[PDB]
Amino acid sequence: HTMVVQAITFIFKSLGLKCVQFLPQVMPTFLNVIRVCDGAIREFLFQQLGMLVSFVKSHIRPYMDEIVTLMREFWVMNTSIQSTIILLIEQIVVALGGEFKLYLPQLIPHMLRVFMHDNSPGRIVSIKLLAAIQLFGANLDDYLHLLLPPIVKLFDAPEAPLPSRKAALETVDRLTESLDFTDYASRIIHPIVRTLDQSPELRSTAMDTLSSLVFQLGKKYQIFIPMVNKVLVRHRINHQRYDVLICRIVKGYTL
Amino acid sequence: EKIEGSKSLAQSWRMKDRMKTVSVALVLCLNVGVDPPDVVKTTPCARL
Amino acid sequence: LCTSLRRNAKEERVLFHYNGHGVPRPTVNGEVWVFNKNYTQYIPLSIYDLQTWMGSPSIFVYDCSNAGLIVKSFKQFALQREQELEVSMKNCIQLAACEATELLPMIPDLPADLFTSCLTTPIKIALRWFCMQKCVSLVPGVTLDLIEKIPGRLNDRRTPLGELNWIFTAITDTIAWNVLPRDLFQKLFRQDLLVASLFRNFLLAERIMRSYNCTPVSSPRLPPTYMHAMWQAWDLAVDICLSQLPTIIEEGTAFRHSPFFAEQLTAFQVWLTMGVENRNPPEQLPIVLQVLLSQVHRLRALDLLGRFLDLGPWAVSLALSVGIFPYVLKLLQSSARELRPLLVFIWAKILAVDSSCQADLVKDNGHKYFLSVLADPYMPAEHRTMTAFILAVIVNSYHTGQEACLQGNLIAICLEQ
Repeated sequence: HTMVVQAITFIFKSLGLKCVQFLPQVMPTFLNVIRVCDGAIREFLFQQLGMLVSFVKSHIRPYMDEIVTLMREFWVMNTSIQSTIILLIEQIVVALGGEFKLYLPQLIPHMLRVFMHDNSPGRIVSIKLLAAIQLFGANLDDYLHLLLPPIVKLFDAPEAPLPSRKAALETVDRLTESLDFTDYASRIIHPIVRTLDQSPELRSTAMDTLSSLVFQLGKKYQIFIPMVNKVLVRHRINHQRYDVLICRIVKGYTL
Repeated sequence: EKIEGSKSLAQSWRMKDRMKTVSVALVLCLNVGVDPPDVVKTTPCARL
Repeated sequence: LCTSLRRNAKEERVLFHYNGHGVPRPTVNGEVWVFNKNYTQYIPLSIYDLQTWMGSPSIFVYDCSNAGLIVKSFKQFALQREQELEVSMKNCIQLAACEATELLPMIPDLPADLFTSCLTTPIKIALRWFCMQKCVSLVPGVTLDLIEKIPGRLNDRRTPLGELNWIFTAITDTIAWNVLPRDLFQKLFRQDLLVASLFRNFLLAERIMRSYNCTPVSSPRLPPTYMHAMWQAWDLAVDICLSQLPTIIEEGTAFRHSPFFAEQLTAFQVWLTMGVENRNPPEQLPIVLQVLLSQVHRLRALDLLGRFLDLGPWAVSLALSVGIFPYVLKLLQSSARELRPLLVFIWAKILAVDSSCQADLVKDNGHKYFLSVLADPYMPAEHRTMTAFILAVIVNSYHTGQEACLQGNLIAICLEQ
């Protein structure tokens, strides 16, 4: 098992994009091997499929539907296979890019179950899945209303550990750069204000997330300025970028 | 009210000038029937 | 080629369209690839030399994969020329399909000429893209084959195809006016038609290409419009328009017109109700302009436009900045007597603010339109009063207007009243 799979990968890496020729031979067999493989080999095959997909890139579209079905069947609460599949998700997202939004709805049910019940020590499987969601990019447009509540519950939960809370906040920061967040202004700003009370450690990260959100909302943020200012004074939060952005919004200058 | 004329504001609505696109250059490096070496096009690719 | 087109129009804009789908990607050193005589070698062409031969007023359209690299190196050679000038930047417009890092999409459903199609046939890809989104599930039985056989033309606004083109022109001109600063709007969307059309259709390209990890690039950088509320309205407008297509093609049903323009005028009216305060201007102002072009909703728009101008001189300034003047002046060629009380009202408000428009009214012989209204006993005395003011402005300290109204026999008409 191991020897055969490794050789095929090294061949494709050394060839480059000329390996696309061999796709119709390799893929159907390789997928049927993942189906009937057992135990440890499964994890290794999914790792090597990730490499394959990273090399094939856009050309993997015909076989993508089967791969998702495979993932859907073999996703389990086993910590090991979850980290593996999340890595395989990150490689499918960079490979397909814009075409990933066709397949994302199949994966969403499993991602929402990961947040609901993650028993991972320090929720490191959650942090990994956040790092993946960052790659999803403008694919998340039609599904942001589904993904965002779990992320918001993640960084507002006090029981949850600080690393996993920073990971959620940094994710919302990144997604603000690419997605539209006007719809979900209240759903985020109110947990943030609440986070700036319940924990002084996240105050820095949260304020950076807030400023980014402010930059994206613009004049639509005007409503919240009284309420957020009240929370800032209560703990003397004096952020350079944020105070600049507010000052610009009230003035009305656009930049 | 005072018997006084209202000061006319600086009406800047007028267009400074009207441009006219006199001619158009369609440089087409289509290279029909040949594929650029840099990009390895997929078999279906985009034909239209 | 470029030197000849520059000779023809030395002081006028010249369009340079470049389609590099068949040549290798542009280099970091500011070069673009062409062929040799035999078509055996890709020859590079420096952007510096390319921007040497073309002159100052020009516009560049790059439809290739790493098109950002061209725009960067173009601005470099622009700065490099400015440094050499001591011991052509604002004039040169540039549109680019992609950012330097990005690649063009390879998706078999879309045309290879995705960018040019957007710029030059917006409605065609707009409907094809509409049929590719997830929102098609809400309208079953609308495939691409029905879009191919959509009836109508792009001119006839009473047809289904001409309706969408008209709506699209309104929506794009509205997004631009609300998002861009007034200065940059009149620069791009009012100066000349073709540029305004390209940037109008560029806003659609920005939205569509965004959905395939592509970012178009412009030389005068625009703020991101992809998330504007009006885009959602465009979806519904399309939805209602081509939900009828099964019945129009197969059953032969009469195409009912869209409620879009009606509902947008309804929104503008609701704003006017509590519009006394100087709050944010109404989003729908450029739509009211687009409505004036037809006759179907012309009476209602002329009414609302007058009610708006009444609010104050600040509002008349806005309506003149959006560009209402040449359309209100064109309506003075109409003979529909129902327009007479509305145009008299609108023109009194305009000439009260900007008295310089007396020049335009004499040129187009619009002073005859009003002379007729001032010699109509059945016209109410309120509207006849506005007409006498309009004439008293056209004539005011302006020998051309005094000589023109004298020949139009004003003194005899005035003495009658």
